[PDB]
Amino acid sequence: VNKRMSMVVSGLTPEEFMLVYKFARKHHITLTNLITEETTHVVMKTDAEFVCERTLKYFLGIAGGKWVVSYFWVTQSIKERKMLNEHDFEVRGDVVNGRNHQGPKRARESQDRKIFRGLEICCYGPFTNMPTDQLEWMVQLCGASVVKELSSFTLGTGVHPIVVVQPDAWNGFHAIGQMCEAPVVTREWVLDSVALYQCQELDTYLIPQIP
Amino acid sequence: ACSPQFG
Repeated sequence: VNKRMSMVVSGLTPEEFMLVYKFARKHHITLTNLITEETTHVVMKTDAEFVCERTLKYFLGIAGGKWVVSYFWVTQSIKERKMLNEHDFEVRGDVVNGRNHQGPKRARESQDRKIFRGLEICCYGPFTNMPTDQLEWMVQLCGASVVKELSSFTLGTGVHPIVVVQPDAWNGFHAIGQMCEAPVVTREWVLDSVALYQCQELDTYLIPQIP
Repeated sequence: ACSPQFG
């Protein structure tokens, strides 16, 4: 059947983007500015060891089990006059969570065992640089159910509810625990788990609550 | 414009 491809890039200069564009024109590949459920490939700017910075496209590419590949894939494919294999250029890590964690590969191979399967997540209060609905999409892609209001968690013993907050975007986030029994964690719990494609322990991300 | 980074 058909090859299926639709590409975005992340962290590229306009000159580097124009090489992607030339590569996409040569091989007849769709290239868009925004990531969507159609996207198959995220082309990250990396160093020579395939380490990138963490952008929203990085997180969403990993979350969707997409090909998250170095820009070197493009440059080397131009030089070789053919589309090279993605496995040879896959992003290995990032400047926050580790240079060789292999989160992208882990996610691509783990879509039948998603990191937040069995969790219900409320993305609560203000976020910066990342609209609430994009954080909600990210966690859904990773197998969580999303709730919009605390009240609508529910229900018995095995849950498990989790409230995610970005304190520095905000007082109020210290009094959530007096209302519901769910652990309250920083947004870094989500981002770190997604980049590593490994559900992190809550402990270091818990936001101390007023008794 | 410029994509935000998450340090």
